[PDB]
Amino acid sequence: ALRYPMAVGLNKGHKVTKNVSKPRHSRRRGRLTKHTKFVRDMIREVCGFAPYERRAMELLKVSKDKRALKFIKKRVGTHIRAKRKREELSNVLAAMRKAAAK
Amino acid sequence: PSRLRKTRKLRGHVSHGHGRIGKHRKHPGGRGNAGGLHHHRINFDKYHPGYFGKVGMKHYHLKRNQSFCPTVNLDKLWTLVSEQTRVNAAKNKTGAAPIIDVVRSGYYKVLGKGKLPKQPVIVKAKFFSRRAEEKIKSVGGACVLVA
Amino acid sequence: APSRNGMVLKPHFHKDWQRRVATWFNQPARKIRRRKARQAKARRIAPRPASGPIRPIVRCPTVRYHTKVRAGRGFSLEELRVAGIHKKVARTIGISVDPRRRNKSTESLQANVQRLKEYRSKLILFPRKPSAPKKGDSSAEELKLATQLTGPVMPVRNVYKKEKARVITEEEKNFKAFASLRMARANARLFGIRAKRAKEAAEQ
RNA sequence: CCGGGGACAGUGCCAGGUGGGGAGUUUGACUGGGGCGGUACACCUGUCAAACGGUAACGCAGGUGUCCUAAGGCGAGCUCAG
RNA sequence: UAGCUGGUUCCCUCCGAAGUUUCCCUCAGGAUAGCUGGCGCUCUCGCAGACCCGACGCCCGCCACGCAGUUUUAUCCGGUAA
RNA sequence: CCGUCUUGAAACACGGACCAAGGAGUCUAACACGUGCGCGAGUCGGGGGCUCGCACGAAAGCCGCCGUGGCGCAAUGAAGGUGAAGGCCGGCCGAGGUGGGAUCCCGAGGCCUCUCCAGUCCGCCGAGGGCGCACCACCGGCCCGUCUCGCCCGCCGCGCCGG
RNA sequence: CCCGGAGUCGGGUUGCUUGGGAAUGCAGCCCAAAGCGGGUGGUAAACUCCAUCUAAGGCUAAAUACCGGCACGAGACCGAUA
RNA sequence: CAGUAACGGCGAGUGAACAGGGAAGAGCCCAGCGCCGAAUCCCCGCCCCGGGGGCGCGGGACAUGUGGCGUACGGAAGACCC
Ligand SMILES: [Mg+2]
Ligand SMILES: [Mg+2]
Ligand SMILES: [Mg+2]
Ligand SMILES: [Mg+2]
Ligand SMILES: [Mg+2]
Ligand SMILES: [Mg+2]
Ligand SMILES: [Mg+2]
Ligand SMILES: [Mg+2]
Ligand SMILES: [Mg+2]
Ligand SMILES: [Mg+2]
Ligand SMILES: [Mg+2]
Ligand SMILES: [Mg+2]
Ligand SMILES: [Mg+2]
Ligand SMILES: [Mg+2]
Ligand SMILES: [Mg+2]
Ligand SMILES: [Mg+2]
Ligand SMILES: [Mg+2]
Ligand SMILES: [Mg+2]
Ligand SMILES: [Mg+2]
Ligand SMILES: [Mg+2]
Ligand SMILES: [Mg+2]
Ligand SMILES: [Mg+2]
Ligand SMILES: [Mg+2]
Ligand SMILES: [Mg+2]
Ligand SMILES: [Mg+2]
Ligand SMILES: [Mg+2]
Ligand SMILES: [Mg+2]
Ligand SMILES: [Mg+2]
Ligand SMILES: [Mg+2]
Ligand SMILES: [Mg+2]
Repeated sequence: ALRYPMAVGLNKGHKVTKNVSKPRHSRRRGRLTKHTKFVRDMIREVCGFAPYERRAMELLKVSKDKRALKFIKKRVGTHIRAKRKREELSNVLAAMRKAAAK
Repeated sequence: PSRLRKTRKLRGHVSHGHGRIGKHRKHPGGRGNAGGLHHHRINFDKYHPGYFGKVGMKHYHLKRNQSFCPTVNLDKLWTLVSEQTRVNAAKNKTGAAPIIDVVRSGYYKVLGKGKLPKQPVIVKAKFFSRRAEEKIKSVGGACVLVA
Repeated sequence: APSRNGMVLKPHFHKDWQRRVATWFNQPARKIRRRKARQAKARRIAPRPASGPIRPIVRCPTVRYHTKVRAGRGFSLEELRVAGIHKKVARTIGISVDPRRRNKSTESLQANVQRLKEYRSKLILFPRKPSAPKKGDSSAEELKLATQLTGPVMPVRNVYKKEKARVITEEEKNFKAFASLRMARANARLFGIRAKRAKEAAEQ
C-alpha cells in the first residue's frame, strides 16, 4: 500500500501505542512548595543580600543591564544562572520601587 | 615438538645458522617499528603506503550498534525460506507470492547482486538498492518497507 | 626490523606482563564448585523452582537488537498494579519486582500482565500452617504435583508469526520503494531549514 | 598584662622577571689516523671514461640557492662580430 | 641497555653465496634490490611397441614450439686508438 | 696446533696446563606463507551449562541455530551515504568476447587373418575437425569515489526535492 | 494535605591524571548558586523543543582475588654441581 | 565488543565503554517535612531465670531533639469499601 512504516525520515520507528501514566514521583524534585517558599523569604528579609547582588542591583537601577549581566556571569559562572539571577534581582527592584511609591 | 626443529640439526655448527661475519646480535636496527621514516623508510613505502599521517574526521564515542545493517544479496534470497515455499509458489494457479521477511533472517538491506528466478515474491526489508527493487518488480514481485 | 612483507604489528607487551598472568588451571575445579552450590541451593529451596523468580519479557535496547527479546531484571510497578498483586507480597511469591522500569508502550505492558496472570494460575502456594489451610491451595494439589522446576520459569519465546502468501495488488505493485527512502532521508535533512525560509518569507 | 608596630607586614593561590645555586640532555658526518682546513653532504657543464649506456678518488676546469611584464606568447620586418 | 668482544654441543646426502645498487645523524649497523636454497605448479618431449622388430602413408619432400654471456646475413649506432 | 675474527693465521694475533660434571635459539602472544586433517558458504564452543559417587577423570561425552560472538560470505567514500547481469532477438538464455590451452569427442583414411567374392561384429594407427578446464595476456561490461558534458523522468510533501 | 542533604553544585584558573580529544577524573586557590530547579545527553557558544536521572547522608549476601597461614591431595616435574 | 572509538615528537607506542551472551542475584535505612503528654536510651540498687523478666518519691543523658510512623518505588491523615 502507501506509507509503509519506515526506518528513516521524520516519522520513523515501529509505530507503537503509548500509554499515559502518572509520572514518577522523583520528577518533582525541587519544585517550590508553599511552606518552603515561606521559609526562604523569611531568611532573605532577615539576612539581606550578598555584596555582589547588592552591587548588581545598583547597575540595574541605572538601566545598565548588559554590564549587570556580564558582572553576574563573571561571579556565578554560567549564562543561564546569570540571567535568572538577574530577573530575580529585577523583581526585587520592581517590588521595592512599588512598595516605596506608597 | 622440539625434535623436529632446526635447533636439533644445528647442534654441531658454530654460528647456529646466523653467520660468522654478521653475527646474531641483540637488536641491530631498533626495536619494533623503530625507524619507519628514517632507516626503514623503503620498507614502509614499498609495502604499507598510507601508514604516516592523518586523513578524515574524528568521531568520538563511536557506538557501532547504531550503524548495524547486514545485507543480503538478491541471489541468496530464496535461501531464507524453505524449499516447499519456493516450489509451491511456482505451481500456484492463482498469483500468490510468498513473503520473505529478511529481518527475521537477520538482514536489514537487500542488495541487488545476482538474478532472480522468474516468479513473483514479496520482500519485506528495511532498505533496498535502486536496482535491487527493480529486479523484484521485473520478476513481478513487490517491495515492502518495515521499520 | 621489518623483513619484507607483513603487518605492522603493535604487540602490547611493554609493561611487565608476566607478573600479571591469570592462568586458568582451576577452571574445572570451579565448574565443580559452582555446580555443587547450585545443587545445594536447589535442595534448600525444595519445591521452589531452583532458578529464582520469574523474569519479564524485555525488548533488547538498540537498533541492532530490537527484533529479539530477552528476560529482564523484573516486573515494573505498573505491571504489578494491573495484574493486581502487591509489590511487597510479590517477592514472597517469586515474582521479582523491578521498581525503576518504565512502561512506554501498551502491548509490552500487556505481554507481561499476561505473563504474570499465567504464572499466578500456575504456581502452587502451600499454606503457612500446614494443619490449617487459610487461602492458599487444596491439599490434593500439593501432593501429586509439588516438584521443583528445573531451568528458567517459563523461558522467553522468540515467536515469529508466519504470514501467508497473498496476491500482490496493483497499487502495492506500483510502490516506489527506493525513491521513498531517498525522499524521506531528504525531507528530514531539510526540515529545519525550509521552516526557517518559510518564516522569514512571511514578512518579505 | 605592659609597651611597640597594625590593615601594612605576613601567609595562601595565580602571574611576570631574575636564576649554572641545582637538574636533565646534547655538543653532525665524510676524512690517505684524528683535529685544523676544506665540503668531494642537494644540484649543473666539460674532462677523466678505455668510439652504446654505466663507471671511483679530498681527480682536474668551472658553476649554482638567482634573474625576467618580458628576457613569457604569437606575427611581421630586418641581420650580426669585424 | 650494548649497532661492541667472546663462546654457541651428533653423523651422512644434495644444492651453494656475498662484500655490489639505492635510502638512512648512514661509514664497526640496517632497510632496499641483486646473489642462494626450499616448496611447488603449468607444459613439452615423450616413455615405446611380450621375445621379436626402423617404419607402414600422401614417384617428391618433411620431421614441434620456444630459447642462447655464440656466430652468420642484413642493417643502424659511436668520436676512442691512430 | 687447534678454535677464532680476518683480504690474508703455523704465526712474533688472541683463548687454551690436565681430567670429570654442568653449560648456550627457549617458551607465550601476534602475524605471514607452506604443508597435513575435518567440515564446507559456512565454520568453530573457545566461555557457560548438563551428565553413577572425584582410581585413571583437572579426562571423555552432550547441548542448539545454548550460534551470543569471532572470522568468512561486499565493496567504496573523509563523511552524509550509496552499493556489483548480461547475452541472444516483447521473447528465450543466464556472467560476454578474441588468442593460446592438459584432457575429452568426432574422424576421411589406412591396418589383418590359406585364397578371392559379397557382406557383417569388435581392435589399432590416424590427417583434419569440434567442445574447451585451470591459468595467462587482451578487449568489453557492472558497483563505489570524483570530474566534464547533457537532457529527461518521479510525486502525499513541487522542492536549494528525488532519480 | 506533605514532600527532601550548600563554601555544595557550578564557573574560572593552576597542577597531576585519563582513550577522553576547546579540558575524563581528582586536588589547591578565587568566585559562588538555584527551586517547573539541578545534573547528564562524548566539539567550545547562544537559542529552543525533547529524553533521562534526583548529587552534595547511610547499610548490604552471593558470584570474585589469594607466591602468606593451617591442613590435605596430585604430577608425561628434579634426582644430591639438579 | 577490540588492539576497536580515541590518545599520540599523530613517531615509537598506548587504548576503554555501551549493547549482546553467561556466573550470581536482594534489597534497603535515615536527616528533613510532620504528628504522637520524651511515648527513648545508659547506669545503679533490689528481686525471679541461665541476658531474660520485674521493681526503685534511684541516678543521669536528652526539647541545642531521643523513640514510633515515614524516604522519592511517593508518603500521611480522614472518611468509604473489603
Ligand atoms: Mg639462518
Ligand atoms: Mg660467531
Ligand atoms: Mg647479520
Ligand atoms: Mg661487517
Ligand atoms: Mg542464574
Ligand atoms: Mg649542568
Ligand atoms: Mg669522524
Ligand atoms: Mg667503452
Ligand atoms: Mg621572424
Ligand atoms: Mg657500530
Ligand atoms: Mg669486527
Ligand atoms: Mg668522449
Ligand atoms: Mg692521439
Ligand atoms: Mg688485519
Ligand atoms: Mg688458525
Ligand atoms: Mg710472524
Ligand atoms: Mg682480541
Ligand atoms: Mg694462555
Ligand atoms: Mg657434559
Ligand atoms: Mg593453511
Ligand atoms: Mg598519561
Ligand atoms: Mg555537540
Ligand atoms: Mg559500603
Ligand atoms: Mg652432594
Ligand atoms: Mg656431593
Ligand atoms: Mg643443591
Ligand atoms: Mg652421584
Ligand atoms: Mg577482529
Ligand atoms: Mg598508559
Ligand atoms: Mg525525626
